[PDB]
Amino acid sequence: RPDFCLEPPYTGPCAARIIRYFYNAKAGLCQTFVYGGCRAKRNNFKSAEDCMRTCGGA
Amino acid sequence: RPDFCLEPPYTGPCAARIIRYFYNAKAGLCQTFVYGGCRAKRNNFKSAEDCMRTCGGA
Amino acid sequence: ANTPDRLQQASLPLLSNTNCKKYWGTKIKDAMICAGASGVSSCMGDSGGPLVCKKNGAWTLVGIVSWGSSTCSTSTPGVYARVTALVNWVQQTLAAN
Amino acid sequence: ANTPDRLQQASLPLLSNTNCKKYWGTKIKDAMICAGASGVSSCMGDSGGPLVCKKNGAWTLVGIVSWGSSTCSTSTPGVYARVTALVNWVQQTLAAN
Amino acid sequence: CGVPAIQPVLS
Amino acid sequence: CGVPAIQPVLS
Amino acid sequence: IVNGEEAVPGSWPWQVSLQDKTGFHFCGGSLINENWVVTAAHCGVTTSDVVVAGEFDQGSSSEKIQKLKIAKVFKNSKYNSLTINNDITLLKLSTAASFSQTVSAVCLPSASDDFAAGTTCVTTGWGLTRY
Amino acid sequence: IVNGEEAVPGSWPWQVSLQDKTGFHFCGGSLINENWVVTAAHCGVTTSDVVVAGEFDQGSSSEKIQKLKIAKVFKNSKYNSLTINNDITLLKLSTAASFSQTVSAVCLPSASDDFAAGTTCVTTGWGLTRY
Repeated sequence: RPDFCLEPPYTGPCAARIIRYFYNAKAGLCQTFVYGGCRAKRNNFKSAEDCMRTCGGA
Repeated sequence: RPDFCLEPPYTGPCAARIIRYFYNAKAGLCQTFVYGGCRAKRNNFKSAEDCMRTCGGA
Repeated sequence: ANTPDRLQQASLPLLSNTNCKKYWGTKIKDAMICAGASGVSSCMGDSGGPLVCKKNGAWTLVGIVSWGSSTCSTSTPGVYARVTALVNWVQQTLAAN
Repeated sequence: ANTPDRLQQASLPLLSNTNCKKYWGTKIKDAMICAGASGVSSCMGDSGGPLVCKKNGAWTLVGIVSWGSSTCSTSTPGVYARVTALVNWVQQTLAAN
Repeated sequence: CGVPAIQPVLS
Repeated sequence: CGVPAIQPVLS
Repeated sequence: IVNGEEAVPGSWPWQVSLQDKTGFHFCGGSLINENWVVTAAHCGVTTSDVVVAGEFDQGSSSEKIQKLKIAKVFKNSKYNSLTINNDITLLKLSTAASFSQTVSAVCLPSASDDFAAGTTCVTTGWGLTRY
Repeated sequence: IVNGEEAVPGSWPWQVSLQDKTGFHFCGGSLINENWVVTAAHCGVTTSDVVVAGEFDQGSSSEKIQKLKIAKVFKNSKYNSLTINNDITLLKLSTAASFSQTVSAVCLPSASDDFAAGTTCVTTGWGLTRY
């Protein structure tokens, strides 16, 4: 899977409180986190399904 | 909100690996966890939306 | 944690219902069979897989991984669906479909 | 980790662009205005809310909470959308809709 | 606009 | 049934 | 807001909470008249989100609030998603807010207004009080 | 399996992986013929899930596997979701498995078969090796 799937979730500099999903390679599945609204990294998805289709098994 | 929203997620005795959602009162939103497939507690939902409609703000 | 990538196996003994009930008491019902408590344990992700024994040189499905210790302890009996108690339902379902 | 239930407020000073750029350098663009670095900080969940100043006695929207320190440090400037640079767009949008 | 019916109190 | 083409090896 | 303080209830009556359809607060905004809210472009508001006016205590189930649907979102087309410049969006409400003691509009400046460096201003919201 | 060991690849050819539509493994199962898999009722399988046959290394993208759609789920109507008794479900495949060196069926017992206490048997799967 893409290495960006192994990066910790990135909230970024903006001050929003937006629920997103990231793949957690230690657990083997996608988890929610709070995203600030700008400068997303790639391990940042709007649905668990998108996240698991892109990073599942990394 | 219902007090069951404050309980930690419960995997139970069965040996499946089923993705479910629980409300995390410390974070203020629902998170994924792995459920064993039987004897679910009530803080156990099949979608983030169901979880947040039932427990959001607890 | 996360599951292993590669398929795992373990050898383990079948337990008598009496010895199984020494730990689980009345939670052991008539379509369950116990195995293990021997230093291995089924755990999350194993459910629904096989417990097989030899019968005349061929592997035969005796149990289906079902439930057990909620921390997958290797010193408590694992509990399996007892296929001999359920195989008539299996054959009837196949014959009708 | 979780937001306060009850609405919060903080007083804080507007910063000159020069003083804001002493920390943020060229990240400060022409429709941004800085405020704070004074012991308070906007933080996750504040975005899009107001930065108001009095104008002839009436509270007037000078900034919109936008971005800043990624740990919400209280000693660095908070950055806000600069409403004076954007209000012609606001009035045009209202007039057309 | 800009005149609250309930006055804010700011430390 | 029950006879794998690749024989299992068990400790 | 880190190191802020609790507001007097209702004393910032243009402050709105932007929430998803389950009630989850993700951004603030400001009423500028009975039909329009101004907020940040990076909040990513859609017509599925709602504007909650008149709120003080989001943990009070009995507070009297107005939950207002959004008819159309007007993101400034110059919003720069790389530099965060021009970070503004307008929300047109499908039903007008009803103004009251606790719900009313903030004033908007003129494009030529000068607000001097060092002016004491105020910001408000339900963002984190500790990171 | 805690404190098990790695299988010889392909040596348990009836072992299948039950996965959701993104490929996430949630349960095992056993082929009993080319059209049918037996698994646990509490796995909650639906026709949106898929049966993966012929697998050894779920982290290998190049392994030759058969991903098989499920036509119909037959959960034993006597499954007791309080006591977990009668924990069995059959999956009817919409396309037959193609039997081969690495894909084939486990035998089923007779209802009157006795398997004595103390018999050494084997269990297999991709479950946790550490809780």
